[PDB]
Amino acid sequence: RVKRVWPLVIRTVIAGYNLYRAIKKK
Repeated sequence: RVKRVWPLVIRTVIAGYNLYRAIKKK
């Protein structure tokens, strides 16, 4: 598998829909 593709791209989707939405959905 890949080790690092998008450094900032993902950080946006993750920091915008994976920082609270994802966490809370543990």
